[PDB]
Amino acid sequence: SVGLPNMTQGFWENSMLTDPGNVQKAVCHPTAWDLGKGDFRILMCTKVTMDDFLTAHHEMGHIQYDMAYAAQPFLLRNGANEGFHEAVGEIMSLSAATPKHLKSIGLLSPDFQEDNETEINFLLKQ
Amino acid sequence: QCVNLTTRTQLPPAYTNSFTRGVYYPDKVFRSSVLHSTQDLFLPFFSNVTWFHAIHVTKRFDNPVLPFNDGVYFASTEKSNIIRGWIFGTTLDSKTQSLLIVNNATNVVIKVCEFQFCNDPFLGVYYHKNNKSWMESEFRVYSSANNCTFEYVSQPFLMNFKNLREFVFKNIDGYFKIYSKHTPINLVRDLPQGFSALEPLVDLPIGINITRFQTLLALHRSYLTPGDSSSGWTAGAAAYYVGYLQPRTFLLKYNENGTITDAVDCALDPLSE
Amino acid sequence: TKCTLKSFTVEKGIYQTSNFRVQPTESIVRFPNITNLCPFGEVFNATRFASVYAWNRKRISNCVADYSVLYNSASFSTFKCYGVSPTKLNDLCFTNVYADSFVIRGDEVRQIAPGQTGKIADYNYKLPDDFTGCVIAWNSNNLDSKVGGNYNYLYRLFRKSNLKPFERDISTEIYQAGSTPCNGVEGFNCYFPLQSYGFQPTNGVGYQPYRVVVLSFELLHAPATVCGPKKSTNLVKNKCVNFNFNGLTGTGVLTESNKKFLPFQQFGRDIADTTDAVRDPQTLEILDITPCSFGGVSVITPGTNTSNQVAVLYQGVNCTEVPSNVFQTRAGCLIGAEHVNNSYECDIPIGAGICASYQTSQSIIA
Ligand SMILES: *[C@@H]1O[C@H](CO)[C@@H](O[C@@H]2O[C@H](CO)[C@@H](O)[C@H](O)[C@H]2NC(C)=O)[C@H](O)[C@H]1NC(C)=O
Ligand SMILES: *[C@@H]1O[C@H](CO)[C@@H](O[C@@H]2O[C@H](CO)[C@@H](O)[C@H](O)[C@H]2NC(C)=O)[C@H](O)[C@H]1NC(C)=O
Ligand SMILES: *[C@@H]1O[C@H](CO)[C@@H](O[C@@H]2O[C@H](CO)[C@@H](O)[C@H](O)[C@H]2NC(C)=O)[C@H](O)[C@H]1NC(C)=O
Ligand SMILES: *[C@@H]1O[C@H](CO)[C@@H](O)[C@H](O)[C@H]1NC(C)=O
Ligand SMILES: *[C@@H]1O[C@H](CO)[C@@H](O)[C@H](O)[C@H]1NC(C)=O
Ligand SMILES: *[C@@H]1O[C@H](CO)[C@@H](O)[C@H](O)[C@H]1NC(C)=O
Ligand SMILES: *[C@@H]1O[C@H](CO)[C@@H](O)[C@H](O)[C@H]1NC(C)=O
Ligand SMILES: *[C@@H]1O[C@H](CO)[C@@H](O)[C@H](O)[C@H]1NC(C)=O
Ligand SMILES: *[C@@H]1O[C@H](CO)[C@@H](O)[C@H](O)[C@H]1NC(C)=O
Ligand SMILES: *[C@@H]1O[C@H](CO)[C@@H](O)[C@H](O)[C@H]1NC(C)=O
Ligand SMILES: *[C@@H]1O[C@H](CO)[C@@H](O)[C@H](O)[C@H]1NC(C)=O
Repeated sequence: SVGLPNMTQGFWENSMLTDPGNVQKAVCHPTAWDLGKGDFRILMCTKVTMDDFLTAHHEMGHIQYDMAYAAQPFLLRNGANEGFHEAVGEIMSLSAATPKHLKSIGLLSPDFQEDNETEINFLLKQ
Repeated sequence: QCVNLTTRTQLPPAYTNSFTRGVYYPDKVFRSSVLHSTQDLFLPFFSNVTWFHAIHVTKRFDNPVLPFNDGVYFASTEKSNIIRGWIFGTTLDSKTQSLLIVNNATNVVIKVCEFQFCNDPFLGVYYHKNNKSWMESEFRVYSSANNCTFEYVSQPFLMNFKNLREFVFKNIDGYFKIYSKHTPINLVRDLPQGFSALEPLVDLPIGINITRFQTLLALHRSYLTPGDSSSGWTAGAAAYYVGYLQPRTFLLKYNENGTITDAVDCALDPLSE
Repeated sequence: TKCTLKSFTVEKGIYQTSNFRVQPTESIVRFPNITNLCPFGEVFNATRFASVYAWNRKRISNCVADYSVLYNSASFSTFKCYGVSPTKLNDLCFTNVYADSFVIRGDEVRQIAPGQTGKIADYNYKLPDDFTGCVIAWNSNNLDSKVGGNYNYLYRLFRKSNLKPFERDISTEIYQAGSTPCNGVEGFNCYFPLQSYGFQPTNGVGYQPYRVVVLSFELLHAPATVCGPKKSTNLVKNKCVNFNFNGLTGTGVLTESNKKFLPFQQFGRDIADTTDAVRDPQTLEILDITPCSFGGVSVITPGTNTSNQVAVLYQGVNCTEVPSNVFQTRAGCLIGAEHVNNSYECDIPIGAGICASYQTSQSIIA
């Protein structure tokens, strides 16, 4: 809806969106892996948590940023500096943290107050 | 792969008085008992047709490279199927394309490639007394094959003069029509006197120019002749004729069933006119 | 009659006004059977293909190509054509078609087009600007990809010169960019021309192997031996219908014949060069062609000053084929006259011994 293209057919069949548990050892650390040949996949044990929601948004933003310059040579398929590659992923999480977005998606109920106390608390937490 | 036939005496060519032969259906249109007149390339009646005889007593084996002006009339006065096929082209080398119609007693192979034929191409068979049957010996028509245009392979089979097979070849509008009529004969004369309407067999569009042709005969290399890489070959009793076509006007007499029974060349005598 | 004679009054007698004729129906068309279309069992459905530089050049000239089975198929991704309409492919003919077959990367399929350039379009396979044909490319990542990455395909990456349209070369000389001479190995300015490709099943769009084929159409002075399928509709007899058999067209009623044609004679004719018999290229049966009925319409009418009732005569037309009694005569069908047995003196000559008159509650009698 923002304007980013869709995902590939290999992103939804190779990513591990479910923690296997004690059946096999697997590190649960969110990292946006870029294989370089169109194989984009996220490695994260995403669960039912708002923090996990924001982390998944950050990982998807990183994947979109990596796919943005996919039509470039190997020496160019990388961020300009060491700060933009993470800022492009963090701005999506900072924008998605608004309560109006969660209310429009379906998480937050329509009946919700808009007092300034919650805004001040969120600003202080940030 | 080319083998030049040695030990051959040169004899002057001969001729014969061809009878009312070389009549074929010009088109595929049925007609009733009514007569018809057409101006297609036909064979003039009572014309000089070159006689090529090849027997062994000095031995004689004549198969030169004859030109192709407007069409040829080929006849097969055989008794053991000595004639194997024909060759058509303009250079007989890798320069241009050439038509090669060869039948190795198993398949009627017709290919249109840029063959580079030899000077004296032929086919050879072998006779084994232990097997009590004949068999092929070698196939040295050409050496290699370049890019082709058309190829065809018939269904597999096995194989005095008591057989006659006529042929008429033409080349107009790229198409190469072939007429044939296999009729049985029983006589000792050179060319029988009679009438036969040749029917169209194939119309393969070679799409290439044809200015010369050559007949491919068979040879024998049994134990009667000394074995040699170039000599020691013999040929049975066989002969073929070559008649050139000319633009004339005939009067075809169609039968009530559609078979041409009689015809008259309106160029020989005033009665025909 | 008043309009043909250019007079408001018509005298007693028989006059010819128009000419009756029968119209055809549905325009039956016939053609021989359609068997052994083309040996497409080794190009569009093959198992093992070659590299981009080892593309095959199989000739398609002696078989009837059917482009409807590929245009209407959903198993292909791109079916673009250039210089020819994709719908009329089965209607026209050709002379020789070159069947290409080579596997290329997903993102490199766009460069395979007339008038385009690129690294692969100029060093491996180039199309001319005047190319007249169609491009076909489908996904093949499900069978061409293997575990561990596919490296069985190679391609040319650098060379001193480009490739001409419809050119194939297997030369593998080393490229030399700088002035330093190369002895046979790589180095500073020496490189190898061939490079192994990579195809993995986990790759996304743009890197998957897409089997793209090129169909070039050429029409030179050679006879057209390759065409497309035709209609070959159904036939019917005992009706006036314009027909179109293999090589000719006509109009007339067909019927079951009894003649015995020759195995090679297809058409039939007779004196004065009139087509009267054609064979069915599917049933191998002979049909007698008969021209549909036609005749000059004659209007028998008395004097206008006497009466206005008129009679119609269809000369040579049977009464069963005309569409107030109806009486059939040897001269044709007569409509509007009552047949009587009394023999009077001939007043208006009709033909074949029959005459008309205006006698007694009052009409015209034949
Ligand atoms: C059969 O005879 C022909 C005719 O002489 C030979 O063809 C010649 O081959 C030589 C090769 O040295 C050429 O220099 C000549 O120009 C050729 N002549 C012609 C007319 O083509 C052929 O080599 C002979 N074949 C064998 C096996 O002896
Ligand atoms: C030649 O290609 C055709 C493609 O049109 C193949 O036809 C397909 O065959 C498979 C299995 O045989 C079917 O599942 C498809 O539905 C067919 N496609 C059609 C009918 O459009 C055909 O099998 C190929 N021939 C060979 C020998 O491989
Ligand atoms: C051409 O027309 C049709 C097209 O399939 C076929 O006609 C068959 O002919 C055979 C022999 O004459 C009959 O036994 C069949 O009943 C006919 N119909 C079918 C559906 O097979 C056949 O292919 C051709 N007809 C010929 C050669 O007569
Ligand atoms: C045929 O050739 C012979 C010589 O072989 C000659 O005497 C005769 O006149 C020729 N006939 C014709 C019609 O040319
Ligand atoms: C005749 O030649 C054809 C083509 O080379 C071949 O397929 C066939 O086996 C041959 N027949 C024989 C040698 O009897
Ligand atoms: C002739 O017989 C021999 C002995 O078995 C055999 O090897 C050879 O092939 C036969 N030749 C034929 C059948 O042409
Ligand atoms: C075959 O190769 C020759 C070689 O020059 C070429 O001229 C010709 O166009 C090619 N194709 C045909 C059908 O002869
Ligand atoms: C045959 O020769 C004529 C005369 O020059 C030429 O126009 C024609 O192109 C030739 N045929 C072929 C197939 O080249
Ligand atoms: C022609 O056909 C008829 C009828 O089938 C037959 O009797 C006759 O023998 C055939 N041949 C000739 C020459 O009439
Ligand atoms: C008209 O058709 C009928 C019906 O078959 C027939 O009996 C009659 O002879 C035909 N008359 C003419 C003149 O054709
Ligand atoms: C004319 O004569 C025929 C033959 O007997 C008869 O059927 C018909 O009824 C007669 N018509 C009149 C009007 O008498």
